[PDB]
Amino acid sequence: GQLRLNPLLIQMLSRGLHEQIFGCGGEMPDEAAVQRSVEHLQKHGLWGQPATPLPDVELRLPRLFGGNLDQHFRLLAQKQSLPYLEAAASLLEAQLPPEPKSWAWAEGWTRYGPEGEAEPVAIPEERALVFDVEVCLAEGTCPTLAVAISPSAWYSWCSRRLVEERYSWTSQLSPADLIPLEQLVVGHNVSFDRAHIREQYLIQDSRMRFLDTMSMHMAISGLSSFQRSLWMGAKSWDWMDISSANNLADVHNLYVGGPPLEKEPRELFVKGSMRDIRENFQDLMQYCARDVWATFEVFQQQLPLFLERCPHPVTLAGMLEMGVSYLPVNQNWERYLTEAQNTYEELQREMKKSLMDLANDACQLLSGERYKEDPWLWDLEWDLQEFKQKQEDPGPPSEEEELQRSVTAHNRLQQLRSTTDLLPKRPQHLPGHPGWYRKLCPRLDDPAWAPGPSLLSLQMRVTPKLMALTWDGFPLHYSDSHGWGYLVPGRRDVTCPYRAIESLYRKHCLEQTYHHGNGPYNDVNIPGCWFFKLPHKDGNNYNVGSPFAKDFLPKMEDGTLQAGPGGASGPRALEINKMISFWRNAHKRISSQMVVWLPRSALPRVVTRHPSFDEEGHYGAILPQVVTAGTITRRAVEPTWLTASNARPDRVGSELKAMVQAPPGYVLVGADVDSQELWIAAVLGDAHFAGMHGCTAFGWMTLQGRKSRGTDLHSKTAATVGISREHAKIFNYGRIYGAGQSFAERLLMQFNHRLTRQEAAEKAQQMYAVGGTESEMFNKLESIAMSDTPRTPVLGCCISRALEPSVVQGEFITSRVNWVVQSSAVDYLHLMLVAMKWLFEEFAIDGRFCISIHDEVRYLVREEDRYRAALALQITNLLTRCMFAYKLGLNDLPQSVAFFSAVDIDQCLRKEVTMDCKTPSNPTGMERRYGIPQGEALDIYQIIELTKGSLEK
Amino acid sequence: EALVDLCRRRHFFSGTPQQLSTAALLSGCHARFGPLGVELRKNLASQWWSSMVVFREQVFAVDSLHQEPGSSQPRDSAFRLVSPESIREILQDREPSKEQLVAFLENLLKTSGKLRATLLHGALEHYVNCLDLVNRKLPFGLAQIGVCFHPVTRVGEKTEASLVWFTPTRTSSQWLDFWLRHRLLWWRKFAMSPSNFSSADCQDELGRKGSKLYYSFPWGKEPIETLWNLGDQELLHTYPGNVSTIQGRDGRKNVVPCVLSVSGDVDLGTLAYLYDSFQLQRKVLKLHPCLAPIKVALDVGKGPTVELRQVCQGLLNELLENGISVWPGYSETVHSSLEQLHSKYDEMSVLFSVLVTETTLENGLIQLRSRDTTMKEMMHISKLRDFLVKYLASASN
Amino acid sequence: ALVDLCRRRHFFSGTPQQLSTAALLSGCHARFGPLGVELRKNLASQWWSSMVVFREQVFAVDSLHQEPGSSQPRDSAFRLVSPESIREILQDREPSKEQLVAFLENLLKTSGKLRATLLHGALEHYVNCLDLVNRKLPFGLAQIGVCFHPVRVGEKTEASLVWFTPTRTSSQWLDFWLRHRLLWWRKFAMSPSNFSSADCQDELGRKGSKLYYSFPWGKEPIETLWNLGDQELLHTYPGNVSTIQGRDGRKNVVPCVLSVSGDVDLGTLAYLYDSFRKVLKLHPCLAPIKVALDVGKGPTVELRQVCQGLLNELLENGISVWPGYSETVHSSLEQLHSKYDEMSVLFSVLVTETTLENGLIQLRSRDTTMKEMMHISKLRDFLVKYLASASN
DNA sequence: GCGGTCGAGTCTAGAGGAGCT
DNA sequence: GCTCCTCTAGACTCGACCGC
Ligand SMILES: Nc1ccn([C@H]2C[C@H](O)[C@@H](COP(=O)(O)OP(=O)(O)OP(=O)(O)O)O2)c(=O)n1
Ligand SMILES: [Ca+2]
Ligand SMILES: [Ca+2]
Repeated sequence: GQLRLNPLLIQMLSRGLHEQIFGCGGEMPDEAAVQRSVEHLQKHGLWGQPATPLPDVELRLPRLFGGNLDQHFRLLAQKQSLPYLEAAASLLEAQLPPEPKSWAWAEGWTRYGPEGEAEPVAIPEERALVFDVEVCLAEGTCPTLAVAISPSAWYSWCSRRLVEERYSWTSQLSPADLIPLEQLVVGHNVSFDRAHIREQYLIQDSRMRFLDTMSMHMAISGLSSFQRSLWMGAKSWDWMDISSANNLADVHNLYVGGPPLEKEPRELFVKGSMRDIRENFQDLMQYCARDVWATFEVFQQQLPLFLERCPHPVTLAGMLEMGVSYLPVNQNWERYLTEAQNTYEELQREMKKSLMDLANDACQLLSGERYKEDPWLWDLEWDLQEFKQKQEDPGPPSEEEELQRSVTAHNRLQQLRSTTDLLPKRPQHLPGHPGWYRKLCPRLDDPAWAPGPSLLSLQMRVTPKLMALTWDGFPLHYSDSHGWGYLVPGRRDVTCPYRAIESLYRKHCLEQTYHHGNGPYNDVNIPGCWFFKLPHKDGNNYNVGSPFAKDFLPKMEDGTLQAGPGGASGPRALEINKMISFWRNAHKRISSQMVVWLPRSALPRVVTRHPSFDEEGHYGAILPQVVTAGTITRRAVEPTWLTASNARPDRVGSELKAMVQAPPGYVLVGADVDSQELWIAAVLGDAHFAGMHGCTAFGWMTLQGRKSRGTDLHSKTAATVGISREHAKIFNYGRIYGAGQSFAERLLMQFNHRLTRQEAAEKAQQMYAVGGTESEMFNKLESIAMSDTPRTPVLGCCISRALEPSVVQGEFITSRVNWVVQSSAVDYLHLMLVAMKWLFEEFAIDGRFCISIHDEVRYLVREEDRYRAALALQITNLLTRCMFAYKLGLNDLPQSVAFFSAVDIDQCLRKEVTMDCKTPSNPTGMERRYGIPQGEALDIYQIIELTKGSLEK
Repeated sequence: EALVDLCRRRHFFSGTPQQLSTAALLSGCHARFGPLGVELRKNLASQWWSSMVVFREQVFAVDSLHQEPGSSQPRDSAFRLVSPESIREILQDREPSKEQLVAFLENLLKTSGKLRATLLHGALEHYVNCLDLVNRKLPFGLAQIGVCFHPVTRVGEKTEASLVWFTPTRTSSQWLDFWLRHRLLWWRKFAMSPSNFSSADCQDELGRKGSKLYYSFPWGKEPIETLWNLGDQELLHTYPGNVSTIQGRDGRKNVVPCVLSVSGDVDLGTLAYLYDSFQLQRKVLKLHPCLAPIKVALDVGKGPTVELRQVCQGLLNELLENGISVWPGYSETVHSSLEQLHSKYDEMSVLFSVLVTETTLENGLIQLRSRDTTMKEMMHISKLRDFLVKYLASASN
Repeated sequence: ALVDLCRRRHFFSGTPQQLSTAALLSGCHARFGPLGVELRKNLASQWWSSMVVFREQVFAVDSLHQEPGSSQPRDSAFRLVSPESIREILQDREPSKEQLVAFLENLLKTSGKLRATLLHGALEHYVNCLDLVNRKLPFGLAQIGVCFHPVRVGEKTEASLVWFTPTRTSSQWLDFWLRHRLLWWRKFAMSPSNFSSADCQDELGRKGSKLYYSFPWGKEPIETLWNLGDQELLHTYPGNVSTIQGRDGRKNVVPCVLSVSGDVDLGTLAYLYDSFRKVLKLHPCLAPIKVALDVGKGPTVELRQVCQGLLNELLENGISVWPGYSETVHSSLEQLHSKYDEMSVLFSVLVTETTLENGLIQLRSRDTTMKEMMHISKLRDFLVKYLASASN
């Protein structure tokens, strides 16, 4: 048969695939290791449990070059990284004449040979270059000038906008309005410079790859967040001499030293305008040349060191493949932006109207001095300034009578007009209204006067009082010595109406000294109440200044920060604030994405000849400015795209990922790894304990747990102590990353404020103590972290020089234990990219890498090759899992993690094909007003049937 | 207290309690508005007219008859117009036969005019005139506010504000979406609770796409406005013959325009706005200042009454000349306490209350009370009109 | 011909067969174009203001177009019959001669009826409005609506005021209303002598007055006044009397009813005839188009932004403006002036290169036919002043 | 001669980033 | 574990024109 098992009864890979990947023969498991694993599982009650076997999979994999799987990947990476490493070595060995004396001014690229002789060229016509792009921010996103160096001669380029004296150009950009350019393009933060290249926006892929000196610096001598903070503050500390920030000046000082670079105080591109840039063209070109030469020196001093710390070519090939991200967009992106902005403005107006209504209704408490009994508006200024001073039906009137009555009424009205002199020349500002209401209303003399309390806003200290916000049934209160907070009634020691607080809390408790929190704070001395501060993220010492901050949205969604009385417009304002938080915090980034629309001529023949194609539509591409190694863990960082945000039914603009739509004739093929980091930790523990999958309790639970049934790690952790899944997921991921007991205690206190510090400490200790489920996995992480040169256990990538124990002694261990897992994940991504590119090139599959968000991989594959692409994704996943097992000493692979659960084939980048992505900005849905049918999610069995079990067409 | 009772007492609704039920109000078979309700509906219609015609390019007024030519449609329920004289003649002049009476009844369904159910047909008949007015250019539109009759037996009357938008099919969808968004914004502009105005897409029996606005009444949602994306079939049916006269210039080409039908219900809209105003505390109707039937209320106390009434009459004449609705509460013979008068003005959605006391004859100061804040501000008479005009202008824009 | 000139300018609509005097006076077809509709709306607004806003104890009334309907034979108003009933009669049980007779009788006996006058509409709201005014007589009810009269059904838009008064003061109020209506009709006419009044007597001997406009074919009644007494109020309210008694000082009395009804369609036709090189000198408060915006000599974008702003300016102020700059056809200046004269445009605005240079816009007055320069900032104030002046 | 609003000055909390323009 | 920055916003404070 095709079924293989394990001494722990875990289904292993099928014979057909096992003989192709791991070969034949194998090795008999050791009796002692199996006995120890059985005893360990029996002690935790994880032995003998039933497990339904999965259907066997048989497939003819492509010829694996070399002996083992490792040699196959090495050959693939060396073949992929040969033409770029050749150009890199040519740059290293290149000799370059000094900078030209006077730069040219004509449009297009200019070649500067010996003695600074100018010569125009359409394109550099060179294999390798070092790039640096300057763009006039005021004018737009179009690049202004660019200076590049070549082993042959210097080059420079200036846009037509800078040279030509033409008037303002069109807003929409075109590939013809970009810098023209196998090829290698090097630079510092080259992701930015990549977006200004003409050939980088074509749907068809050109053989161009980018090496970012910032990513290599982070891979060689990167700095953590705490390390970055310490380095910035200063400029045990022996690591500061070997590390630097991502700035080009700091990198140049660290790697080459010498005269440090000085940033130009003129800042013509950042702050100035086109005229200033034109005036100081020579100085700007000199600064750009200085930056280019510094980048060249940094690359020369980094490339041999990077190749020595990362000898496996798979890492380099993956870093080259992470920098070619291509997000296709269409005319729907502009719609999305306009709808989101309009919805945000409408909801802001509605919230402002609700606040004004609350303020207007609050004034009625003045009558009878009822404001003294209001729990919120008792302490405000309710003074009022006095004003200042310096029969039977008669018949119808006749014409003369009505005329004389009208004229005498007019004259009597006009007589009182002479009393203007008796009025003060400086009129009072709403004396009848109370004191606090006068501030919220503009004066009648103001040219921008609006009716009612038009100056009221969320950020003021009266909005929480007007909304009657309560924290766990306690009205909010602002103390100047302690910021915000809340009052807890029941104490027995204008006067605050503590009886009103007691009545409100009784109502809240019945309808839904006895409280723990930030502290009673008896210094405030509010009669009949105590003053507990609102829990701030920074700590108890800090004081909150606004209960509407972004750190209170989870606290108000839980039903703790609720709007009390005035429920008509009260909770509506809070709901609106919750709805528009994402757009408020990220509208600047989303609306500033550099969108370039391709002409119909540049589009491939497949797109134009498709039934779904529209002649009036515009298809563009957004190139993410992803730093391929933005952290010490070498994971790509991008605030806008590389995030965990997903479309929500109560968030404005949350469907931005759904707007990345494949062009006609192409489809987006994607796949998400199921618990990548958890599986990596589990397999590390298994290889450390007994050399077989499932020997550790953590690995056995990972392989056998299922979210649906309720055996997964997150669900069990949530059920152990009663927390939400997402909170339990955060807890478990932090624990795997290496978070101590203090992190667990603070997370427990933050998620549930009712937990005291002692109870949180006890619960954290119980959870960490579980001789435990993950002990061997951790012992392995500590061993790897504490080694002389901590290297990845798969590709052998060395850790940052700023984290080596030779320069940090016994410090920075929590960083290294997380670095091990995250760098293993990054190596997994690299292997995935290398294998996918090899499969695409070998079997002639038309597609390109789209994006890699977290643990997801997206490919813009032609539609006709969508199933072939899915089969390729399954094969690459199998190969990567087998390589990971092989590098750890395990020549086998469990069947449960061998293949993807679902390889998505969709027209957009939604998280799941079944989701419709309804949001206050797009309430109808993606299919309703855009034309996006639901995609297809296929398992390996479904893919095999539709591909005949082969990759050839 | 129920809102309907408050409206009836303050003359926003009219009728017996049998006519104040939800079904009676929704049917429209009876006059359901008092003078304050009539003024509120007039203000709403004026706002709609301004927004949809005055501030919009190439939208023109059209007038249509209440009667339409008779039709032999299979299931038309529109009521027929029959001359009683002809019936009396037939029945008491020559004593016809049973077949003659059958034929006469058949003729009542073949030549008798029918009351219009929608304003769409009226605008289509004036399509050629508006084409000539705009030199056959596109896109133009026709707007009309009128009474449409709907079967309920009884006949129900509802006031409809209809915009018929002619545009080429290439821009039909974008125009439909823009009109839907504009109508939603217009309905939510005067709403104290804009979240109660909804929108949903609907399809007819013939498969045409369109939207339909809703308002969340306490009993449930009701369709207050409907949008339909009608093809060229309506124009072809209304003009059976040469197509040259139907084609409109879409720039450099002649295209038969695609008809968009935007139909609102201003009676149900006024009911919705009266429900939105009441909170559902001081009983107060928080109607928008652009919709409040009465904006200024005058009063007189602690005489001499002759001089105070003369001054109040002068102020009333000054306010009326500027387009401000004023309620002359000083002329009322029966006097009530200021508390009851303030409650009455608040329940009548009166924006401001002006009290002219005997001290006004000396310095010209008057007591101004606002509905929103219930606060009294001492203001000089010469500055009242300018303040009211500025307040109304700011509340409009 | 005035009729052709109004038809070509969108004041009058309809086929040439519907442009006859009988067709125009019958009201069987929509006789007004968009400019005619705007002029009629302006006239209705003037009537409403002068009779309600500037009047004491006059209130709005909204009434149905259908009446409960009754057997009374003299009635000639068209009836309302459900077609479904007739279809059921003719395509089902197939009744006989007697049953058809009974069905026809039931149509006249119990069915709806189209209104012929707005008098009955206000009488149904008499109690509610009496309670509104605390039963203080006198008070009136005004309404502008369409009434149906047999000629085919003719539609006429009638502005009617029902003035409730004690019996003793009926004649004085009737004479006051007559003189007020005559002054209002003569106010907007360049030839007030064409409007006239003549006493008339009803069939039941009730005294009244009528207002006539001297059309080129003869005199037509544009407004009619009656002294109806308490007959109509008692007819509409049988039974108890204490519920229809107003207050006349200390004593209570059933108020007399005065019917002030005018035809605003015939009034619009009369004013169009009075307004008549072909020039229509409509009253400034009645003119549908007051401001005409024009460009000249280029450039296009800047001048259109100029004229565009001058237009939002005059629309926010409340002044109707004809956007003559957006026209693709580049007609001659004299042709534009003649067309604006025909369309009764109050003032024409010309925007040229000098406007971009200095800011002056040439203003042409229809009445004097003279061209004058004026700054942009002073155009709105001048227009508002001119409109205020005319209105008084 | 003196106090009433008004205009900066400052102090502080939140927010975005720790790159390239 | 937990620095820095530049920034916007809000509110308290105090000197100061100016009108009574
Ligand atoms: N609390 C978490 C959760 C996830 N991740 C990271 C690791 C994953 O590779 C990636 C995607 O994880 P998801 O949360 O999307 O999915 P999980 O892997 O957690 O699986 P599940 O959601 O079923 O628990 O994000 C993390 O750092 N911390
Ligand atoms: Ca750069
Ligand atoms: Ca996943």
